[PDB]
Amino acid sequence: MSSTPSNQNIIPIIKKESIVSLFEKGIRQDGRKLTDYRPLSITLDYAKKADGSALVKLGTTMVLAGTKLEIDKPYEDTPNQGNLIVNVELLPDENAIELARVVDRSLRDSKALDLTKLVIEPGKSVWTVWLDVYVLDYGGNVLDACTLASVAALYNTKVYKVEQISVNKNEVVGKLPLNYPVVTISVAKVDKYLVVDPDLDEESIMDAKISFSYTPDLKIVGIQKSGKGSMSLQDIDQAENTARSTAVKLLEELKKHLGI
Amino acid sequence: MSSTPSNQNIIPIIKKESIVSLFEKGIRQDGRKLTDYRPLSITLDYAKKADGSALVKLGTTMVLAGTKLEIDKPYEDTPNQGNLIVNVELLPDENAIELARVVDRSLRDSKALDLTKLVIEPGKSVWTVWLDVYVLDYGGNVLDACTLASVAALYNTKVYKVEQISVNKNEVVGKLPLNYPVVTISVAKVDKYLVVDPDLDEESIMDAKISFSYTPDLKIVGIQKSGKGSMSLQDIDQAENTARSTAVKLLEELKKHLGI
Amino acid sequence: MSSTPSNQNIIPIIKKESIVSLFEKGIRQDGRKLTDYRPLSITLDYAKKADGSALVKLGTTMVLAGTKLEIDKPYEDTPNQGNLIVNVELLPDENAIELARVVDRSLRDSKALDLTKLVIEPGKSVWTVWLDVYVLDYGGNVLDACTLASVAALYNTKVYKVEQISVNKNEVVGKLPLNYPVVTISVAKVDKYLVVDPDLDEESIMDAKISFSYTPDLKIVGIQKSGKGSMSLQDIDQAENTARSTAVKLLEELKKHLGI
Amino acid sequence: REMLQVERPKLILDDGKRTDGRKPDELRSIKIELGVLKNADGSAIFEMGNTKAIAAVYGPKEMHPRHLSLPDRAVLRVRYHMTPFSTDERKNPAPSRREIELSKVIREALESAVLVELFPRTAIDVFTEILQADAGSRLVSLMAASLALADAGIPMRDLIAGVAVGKADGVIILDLNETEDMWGEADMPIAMMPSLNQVTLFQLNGSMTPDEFRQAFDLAVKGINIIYNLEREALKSKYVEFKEEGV
Amino acid sequence: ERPKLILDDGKRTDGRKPDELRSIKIELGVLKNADGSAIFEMGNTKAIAAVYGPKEMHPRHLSLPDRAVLRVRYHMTPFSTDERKNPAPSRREIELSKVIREALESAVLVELFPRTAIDVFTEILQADAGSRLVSLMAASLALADAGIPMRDLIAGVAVGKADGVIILDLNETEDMWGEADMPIAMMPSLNQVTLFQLNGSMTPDEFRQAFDLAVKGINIIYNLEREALKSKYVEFKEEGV
Amino acid sequence: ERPKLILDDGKRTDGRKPDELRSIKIELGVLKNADGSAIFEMGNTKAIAAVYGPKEMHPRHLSLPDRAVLRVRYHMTPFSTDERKNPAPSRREIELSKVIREALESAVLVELFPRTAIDVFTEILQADAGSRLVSLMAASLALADAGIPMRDLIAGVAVGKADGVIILDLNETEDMWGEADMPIAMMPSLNQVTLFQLNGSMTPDEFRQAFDLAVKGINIIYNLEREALKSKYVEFKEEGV
Ligand SMILES: [Cl-]
Ligand SMILES: [Cl-]
Ligand SMILES: [Cl-]
Repeated sequence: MSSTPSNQNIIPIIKKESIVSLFEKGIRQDGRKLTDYRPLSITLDYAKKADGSALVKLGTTMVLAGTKLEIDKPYEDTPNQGNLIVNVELLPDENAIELARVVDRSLRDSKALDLTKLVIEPGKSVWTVWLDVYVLDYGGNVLDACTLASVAALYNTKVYKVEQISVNKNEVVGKLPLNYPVVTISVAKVDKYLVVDPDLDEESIMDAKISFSYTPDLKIVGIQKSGKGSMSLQDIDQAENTARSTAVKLLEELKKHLGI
Repeated sequence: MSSTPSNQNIIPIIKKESIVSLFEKGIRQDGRKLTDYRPLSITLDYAKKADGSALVKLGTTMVLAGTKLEIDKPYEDTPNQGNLIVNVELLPDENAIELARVVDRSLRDSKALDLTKLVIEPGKSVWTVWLDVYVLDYGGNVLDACTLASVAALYNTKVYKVEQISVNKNEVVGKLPLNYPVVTISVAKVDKYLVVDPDLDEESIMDAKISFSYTPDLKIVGIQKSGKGSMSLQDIDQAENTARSTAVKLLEELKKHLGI
Repeated sequence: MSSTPSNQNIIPIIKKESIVSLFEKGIRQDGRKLTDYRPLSITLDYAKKADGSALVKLGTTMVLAGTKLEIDKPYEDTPNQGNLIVNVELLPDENAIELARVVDRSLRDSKALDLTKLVIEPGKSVWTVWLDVYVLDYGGNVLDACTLASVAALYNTKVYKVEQISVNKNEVVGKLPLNYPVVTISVAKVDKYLVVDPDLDEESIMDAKISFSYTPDLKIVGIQKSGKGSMSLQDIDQAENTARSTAVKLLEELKKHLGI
Repeated sequence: REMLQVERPKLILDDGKRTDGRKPDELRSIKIELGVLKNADGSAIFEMGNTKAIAAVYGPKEMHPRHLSLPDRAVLRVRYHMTPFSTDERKNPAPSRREIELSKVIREALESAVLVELFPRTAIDVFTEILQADAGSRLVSLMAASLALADAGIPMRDLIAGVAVGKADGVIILDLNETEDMWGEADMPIAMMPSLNQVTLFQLNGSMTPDEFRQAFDLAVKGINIIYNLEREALKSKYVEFKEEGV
Repeated sequence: ERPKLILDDGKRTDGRKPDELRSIKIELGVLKNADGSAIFEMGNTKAIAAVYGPKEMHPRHLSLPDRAVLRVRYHMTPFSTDERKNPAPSRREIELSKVIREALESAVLVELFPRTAIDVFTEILQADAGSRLVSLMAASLALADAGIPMRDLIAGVAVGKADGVIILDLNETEDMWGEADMPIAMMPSLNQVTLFQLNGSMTPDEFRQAFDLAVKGINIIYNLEREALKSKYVEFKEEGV
Repeated sequence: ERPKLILDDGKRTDGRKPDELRSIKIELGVLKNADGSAIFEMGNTKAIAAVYGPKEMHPRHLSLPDRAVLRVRYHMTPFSTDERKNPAPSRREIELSKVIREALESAVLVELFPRTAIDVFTEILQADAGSRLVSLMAASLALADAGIPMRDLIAGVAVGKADGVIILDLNETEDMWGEADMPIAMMPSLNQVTLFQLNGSMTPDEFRQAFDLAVKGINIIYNLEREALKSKYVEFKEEGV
């Protein structure tokens, strides 16, 4: 059973109007434009005992993603594919499950990680990639941060030597079979305005948000609307235009952090 | 831990007396005699992707039962037997578990379904019959409706071709090894009266009810008392007389719906 | 998530002072010295269908421990060892888990039960010793009673004949490979006093308690502090002196019950 | 299939007698004691042959989360549970569907007896543990509970006494073995408030003719009445032993 | 191995054109003991929804002072698919429950009923893709059937991409083998999107085309919902948008 | 096949002397949306703790009339060890959560905040033994960072026995293969022991020796905690007690 969150921090009409008044002059509380992303930090290899990891700061939102690889027999249905298992934890569920699945879908459906290249022995043994994503600081737009952390952690992942049966964890053999990074861009509808990368206050006053996932060739690769409110046909049309032109900038920035 | 339900709808003394006053003239709210069943509908093959299914309307009580067959290795504890697994869901638990077990017991102990005839390859492979029973509308006397739905769904079940390892789901090979239908008849004690097939109001005012399960030869094949109250020796004696003579009518009616 | 128990039995300052006033004269409510254990009963073979069992009465604390032996494949890491699995239930969790693990640790780390002698066919089959400890009456100092019950139940355990694959449960072949008994002694800090084997009232007014586990040659083999309060360096120093000199008496008494 | 002989053991043997030597109309030995647990408001141990249960009552008390209480009545909370070492093969301590159903059935039996209206907004906790099982556990548990409630001084309509009656080799029998439970044609646990002739618990698994059902029912009553007198006696003296005998 | 999704005559595996809806069947007030109820069928996808109307909420701390709390369950019966589903809720069922709840929250005038809960129970009786939308619509109509005030009804379709071809209202076959699946639900009179998801892959152009197609589909469904509201029962044979 | 724990020059597997602490790193106020936070590192064991300050408690019957309720979570991230930990809480995590909670309850002046809860969330980011203590200290400091009044800060080390040799602040290697592991935590200014556990095996004499060593270790850590309180960031290279 899913139910309207009773803990939800109701934000007075007076404060919403302040924010909306700024939007009307094309500016936000923290000074950025309506289409601007917050400052982005990525620290790779943050969790030393992870196979690959990334600590992402997007504004005040902090996410730590880490990978862990294991050898498993493949699923009966898919004898020639490895596995990706995404898990999200909110520390400060349901929203956690949604986040996990949305991230998973955009990694899987985009073919960013090629699962068919995770086979060791077809039908006998394949790699399972455990991706665990920990939201440490909730500063708004957790999803985009999760995607950034996830992608970064995957790129940071070391693959080890296979003794044939056994994993030799002090001989690094290679990297994950990654085709390209992927970004998720969230656009929030607040009043009659569209805003990129909504912060905490912005998320609390928004009608709804919509998240678009892009590969570098700017193909759409996942969409998820979110929030208790609705959004018009034109809103969504504009939102993706805005999202896509933002995607280019964010991909560049992501690549810089990853060493391309 | 099992505890007195805090949600139950307490029914004012004044309303109970109305009903009891009617009982004293040998009639009920909806006009039926103390020994009458409510109108019965059965729609077979209601759930198309079930192997067999039945939608039962008993008064305002609605139950949808559906079967699903799978090939399993037989259980270590039960080496040369197919399996029956009964599951009940109340949608509008504990009562769900009781219902499942009571229905299961009456199907299993009566040998209505012959599990020994569900063997494909002895010790290697047998049929598991998943019976899932969904109470969609709670209008009183859910148990009797569940038994009717269950029996009907089982009779409606198509068995498929076995490729030897694989099930070929577009070649119907036969039916379930069913010996006979079974019926459960519930008799409620209200005040000093015994009433067959209690409706919603009746169940809320009753001291207790007792359910008798019969095979067509009128052998008793399960009994379950139910409710917060007690019932006298003579009450139970009379209840089964009443139940059994009702069973004959209900069996005839069930068979008509099933095409015998 | 672990949280401060909201159900606690608060105990009025006025009652605490009574008890403390007695401590100051070196006596307790029930008349024993600060270093005295309560009266101890042990009834062996109490649970007839257990492989071995013990009913321990320590004051008003009652614990029933029972063992059950099974043949399992060993875990790959330890192909030359059997298993011990300890479980505790409080009937009148978290405290249950702590108790289990503390008991387990003191049986395991002391090598009181030699797991390497529980092997039947190396790599293929070993004994699993299921130890199930039921606290039936909560009268304070449950841990010490659990250790007593556990050790007693283990010593009471009958090992059966192995047909080679099958256990023959009416030919008793021997006993568990036990090196020695073990005792746990709990010392409670109340006000400025140290008290051995705290009863119910004493546990409710104590700052904290500390439990020391000893083998017969008086080696320390487990320590666990417990409670919302703290305890000084000197407190702990004294506590173990007291604990250890108590351990000698308790071991003697335990052995008498066990027939050494 | 001339040499082939049915696996099932005979349940009625030389003379009218059963696998444990009892006649069809004989109860197993009974042992009852009360007030056995210090830190509980009421307690009892009940033994029927080798079936042994302990019950503890934690007396009428304000209920933790108030929305779960009732304004007119006490809420009974009942646990029927089998210890892992109560049977020959170890039971998983996690509650089974069987334990869930029997908890409900036992709770309802107690609700017809306990004067819950006396204690609004309170809970009465009844914890039951089967220490050894040899059939009839649900009834031994129920009786242990009834007596623990009496031991706590909680007002009731009457005590509850019960036996499983059944059918062995076409023969109707009183108070079943595990062997009889396992291989018999029918098993019918019945529990009453005997002074009132009120049935508290009534179940049948297996198969019986209406005539057989009526015979078995009569036999159960006779058994119940003997158990009841022992319960009464256990109430006064706190400890009661009864060697096997004919109804 | 993988089926041809568009046949040489330009038609789909079930014989539909890219712009054709499956058949629709809707009925209301089908459950006696509920405050509102509807059965919705799109082709072979069938859902029942029950509403248990605005009512005081069990544990008060979980209620809201200004609004009703919606409690929504999206669930698939074990016998709704060819292989038996475990009745225990899946991560998919957990996500979809949330997504559906949020869709309803944008429509239902919850402010009218402070300190209450509105329970919406949804059951998929047969699944042939688009279940989440059929469930959502059944819910929308059950709420209407209960007389609970809303901004508008909700109508939805999944639009998608099959063999490079943009198609309306997907099969299970098309869901399972197509390049994209994009469920969209609206309050059509308001042009407000209530649920919007895409899995798979599309160019922005394709996304815009598919979106336009979904609207046309949605508008046809919406007229049927309106009629179902008056007559309580509506059947509609397959046809072109 | 055991590793030698004291090599024949009297030094441990990581090169430390028996009386040497691992390196320490502490920083405070690292989380924006929490009331107090700290990261604590001992060698390779690293924990983050967050405090969500005194606040009214959700369901009132679970609160206390005279005290705050502490709610504490000790948790290890799946990627904190060489082999992936299941994120589901283990019996170990359940016990340690209780043990840590109790340690904090002896320190935090809960009486000051009736009817409130103080939530302390702890995550092990890397484990190399002593996690329970690192977690406890991170918690203690996060509470200080939140400005929640306490009797004193909490400092702790695991002391133990390696090859008959009593050693300070154990490796994972030492934890695994040693004879004894004895985590000890205090409010050092008060000489009050907050947490005290021993697994393994020791003579009373060894127990007393190890205890003395732990105190010396604890006092060094404590001075660093004090410093971290002022400057918000502290680094300390390995050295002799
Ligand atoms: Cl039983
Ligand atoms: Cl769907
Ligand atoms: Cl640790």
